[PDB]
Amino acid sequence: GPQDNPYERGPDPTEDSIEAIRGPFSVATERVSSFASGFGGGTIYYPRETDEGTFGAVAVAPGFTASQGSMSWYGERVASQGFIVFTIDTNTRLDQPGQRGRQLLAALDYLVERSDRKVRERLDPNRLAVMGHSMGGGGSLEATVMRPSLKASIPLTPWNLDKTWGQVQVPTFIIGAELDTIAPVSTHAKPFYESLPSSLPKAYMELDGATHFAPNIPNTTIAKYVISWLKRFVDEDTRYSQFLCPNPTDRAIEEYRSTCPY
Ligand SMILES: [Ca+2]
Ligand SMILES: [Zn+2]
Ligand SMILES: [Zn+2]
Ligand SMILES: [Zn+2]
Ligand SMILES: [Zn+2]
Ligand SMILES: [Zn+2]
Ligand SMILES: [Zn+2]
Ligand SMILES: [Zn+2]
Repeated sequence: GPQDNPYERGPDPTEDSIEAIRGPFSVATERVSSFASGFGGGTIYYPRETDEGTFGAVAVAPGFTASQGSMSWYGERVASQGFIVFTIDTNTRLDQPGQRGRQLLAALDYLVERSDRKVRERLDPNRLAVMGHSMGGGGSLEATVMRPSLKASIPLTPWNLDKTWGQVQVPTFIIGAELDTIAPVSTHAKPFYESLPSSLPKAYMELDGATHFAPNIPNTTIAKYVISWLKRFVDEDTRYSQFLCPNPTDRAIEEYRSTCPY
């Protein structure tokens, strides 16, 4: 409960509450121009209620050739659980993973320093996270090397030719798609997971039969554990450890790996 952690938001969770398409907070939006420095604009989703305190934030990058619309459903789904969610566009649709990581950080720096005051008054600027799809997921890994003070990283069906992530010390949850032919889990997602420190709080979830664009379509299996990961590590909320440890056994999951307990 709140006596043990000033960052806990929302009622005590259940499997139903993390599977729900909306959490307990209502959500408002705010668009950001592509002339924002260091990235290509995007959309900020944020909780409306301020009665429980300020919130952490996650920047969300799209993949190669893609734009923020490929990631829009995370906005209200995750922000309603008590997060500021920033779906961003890249400088160009052909930007590479390192560039996407710089742009995730530029977008977080926008929230902390330049965002509308309705957003800033609800933001804990010290509790920030990254998430992204395909090359944006490669950028998620990149961003945590660039900024080790981030609190969580969620690479979704990630793409990156750089396979070695032993320097990463931000808790990282990689989601792979079993049938991914664009970023095969055997050469992208799983080598990334295996190269993260064995001492790091980390997880890998492989979605049975799923393809590369599974993260661009509302997916309860993705959503429930993205929410649980962000709760546990951006809010330090150990009420969500119950869903992450022991490993999820959802029928939709082909394989799950972790450094549980955490
Ligand atoms: Ca710009
Ligand atoms: Zn508590
Ligand atoms: Zn309330
Ligand atoms: Zn909406
Ligand atoms: Zn790179
Ligand atoms: Zn590297
Ligand atoms: Zn597999
Ligand atoms: Zn399968």
